[PDB]
Amino acid sequence: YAGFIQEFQSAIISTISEQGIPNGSYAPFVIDDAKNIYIYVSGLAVHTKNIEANPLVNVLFVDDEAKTNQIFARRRLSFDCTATLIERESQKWNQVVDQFQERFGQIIEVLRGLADFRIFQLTPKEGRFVIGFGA
Amino acid sequence: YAGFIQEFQSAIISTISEQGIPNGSYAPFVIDDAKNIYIYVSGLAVHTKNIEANPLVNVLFVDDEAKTNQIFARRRLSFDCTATLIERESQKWNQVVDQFQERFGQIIEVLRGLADFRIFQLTPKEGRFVIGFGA
Repeated sequence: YAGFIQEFQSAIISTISEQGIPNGSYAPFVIDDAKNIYIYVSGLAVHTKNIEANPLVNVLFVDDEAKTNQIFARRRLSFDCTATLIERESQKWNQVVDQFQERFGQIIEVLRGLADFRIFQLTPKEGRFVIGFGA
Repeated sequence: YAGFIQEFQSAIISTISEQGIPNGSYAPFVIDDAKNIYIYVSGLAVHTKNIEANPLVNVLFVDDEAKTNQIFARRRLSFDCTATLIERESQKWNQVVDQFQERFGQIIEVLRGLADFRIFQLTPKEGRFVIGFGA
């Protein structure tokens, strides 16, 4: 399944607002040498405001529909995670953003310079991988 | 919305458990003539148990990664919804499951006959469509 994660540029992230309203969105991600997952997200996003209020996040890697012949058997991996804010421009933050820039290119140069985008580490507690039919 | 939604077999659904734990998963869907949205889901699924406890669901339609040139601009549409259970084998239930069978084929024949899958109607209360860059 780490093979599976490598197929993706982004993760689906499910979060909860201060008022208890669930949200689904997506965020580009990287995984470091120690196999930690990080997302890079806008301060304007509902997902980010949710995470700032409630650190619980479900991370889902699900096959594109184009890859899926039987819709009830969509290959997918999901983790229950806890988010932690990595302090802007710490050495760790710059190392992580460097990995984003390596994956995603010039937009990361712009964002890291001009925008207050957040790096969140998503630490997983439990995962589940479904190939074929699974509820 | 309707043109974009027509491109999808399924929706990403984000829910919350009784204990406050978010989940992201997916479910095949239909939209009827009156433009209402429905999911057909297993009684075994975390998403189903969460909906049974907490009838709030975010519904996300997000372009496949394969179709996306710039990962920070994945075309997408999402709705904040409430869920209601459509009573099994009611006229409405049979009409909706017929639509499922028209979309998805023989697997629905099997499930409708043998499995205690639920039909939830998801009524949108707020929505947002993002093409290009948006948080």
